[PDB]
Amino acid sequence: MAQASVVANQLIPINTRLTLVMMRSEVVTPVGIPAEDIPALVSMQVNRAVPLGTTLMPDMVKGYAA
Repeated sequence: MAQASVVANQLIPINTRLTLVMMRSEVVTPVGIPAEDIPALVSMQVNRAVPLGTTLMPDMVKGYAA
């Protein structure tokens, strides 16, 4: 496994706009949103509560298409 995904660095409450301290990069399985996309995720809103350590998936971010 070499692809890193975006993983929640703290609990992200439902409907929170993402900030840089909320997102770390980690190689996890299954793969989620590419770690490379963390720039493009700032200020985007999550549509569900994301617990600490959870992989951010495409379907959890409102407006994410990439």
